[PDB]
Amino acid sequence: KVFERCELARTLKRLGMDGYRGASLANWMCLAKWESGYNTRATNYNAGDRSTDYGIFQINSRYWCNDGKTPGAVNACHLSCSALLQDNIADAVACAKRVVRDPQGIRAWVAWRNRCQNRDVRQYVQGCGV
Repeated sequence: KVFERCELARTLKRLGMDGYRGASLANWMCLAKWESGYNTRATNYNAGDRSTDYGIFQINSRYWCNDGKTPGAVNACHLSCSALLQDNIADAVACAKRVVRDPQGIRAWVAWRNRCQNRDVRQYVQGCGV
């Protein structure tokens, strides 16, 4: 499913993301934007290390979810990576909450550092009513 901006904003707020671990809703919006363009079925195979990024938040199969084909992987979120491709983003959100809880916080996603950190992220939530 390809989410419309404000639709995603409101949906994330309902799931308890605004301020989750100190990270504002606008930051979560910036991240989803650059990772998949609000696409729940987005996948990126990483040839260099045989891992795959799944879903709206592009969660990696080496540490967070299990797809069965990634060498020496962990399943920290305790979910099949298939769960991260559903139109309903409740599982992905739950796995995203687990990812930020780690030592780097939201900095865990390199895309965040490149396109969101130290920038004006207001534009991602303006007029959405959140």
